[PDB]
Amino acid sequence: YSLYGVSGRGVFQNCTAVGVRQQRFVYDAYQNLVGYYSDDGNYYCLRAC
Amino acid sequence: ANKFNQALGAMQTGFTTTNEAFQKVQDAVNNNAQALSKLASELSNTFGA
Amino acid sequence: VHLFSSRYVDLYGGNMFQFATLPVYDTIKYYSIIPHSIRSIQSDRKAWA
Repeated sequence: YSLYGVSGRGVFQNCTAVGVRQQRFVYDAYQNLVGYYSDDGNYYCLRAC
Repeated sequence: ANKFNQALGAMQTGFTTTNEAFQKVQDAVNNNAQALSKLASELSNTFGA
Repeated sequence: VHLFSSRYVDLYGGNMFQFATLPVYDTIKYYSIIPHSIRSIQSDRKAWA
């Protein structure tokens, strides 16, 4: 992927359902994003390489 | 025999949490899991300038 | 200048999220509260939070 917000390499999946949902990302206690948003409008949660 | 089996019975029931040895065991699994994953999370993302 | 509110994203819980960035680039150093008074008649008087 290459989101406007950040670079990265991930495997998106239609996951559920944890986030903020109005700003787009979700992190897990580090710099990484685990990981949905951005798609319109669904939960494409990402993973590491 | 019933006192031996009673002793082993309380040895069955009691692991968590106030019964170190067991907190030593999770001090070990949390030790090497902490060192591995958490130190490797400090090593990457982020260190540098 | 960034404005935040709980209204749009967390109406029932209170977390604040950004809803505007105002093109005000002169640094704000001062503020005051503008007093409002409600021109009710005596029989229409309410208490305001």
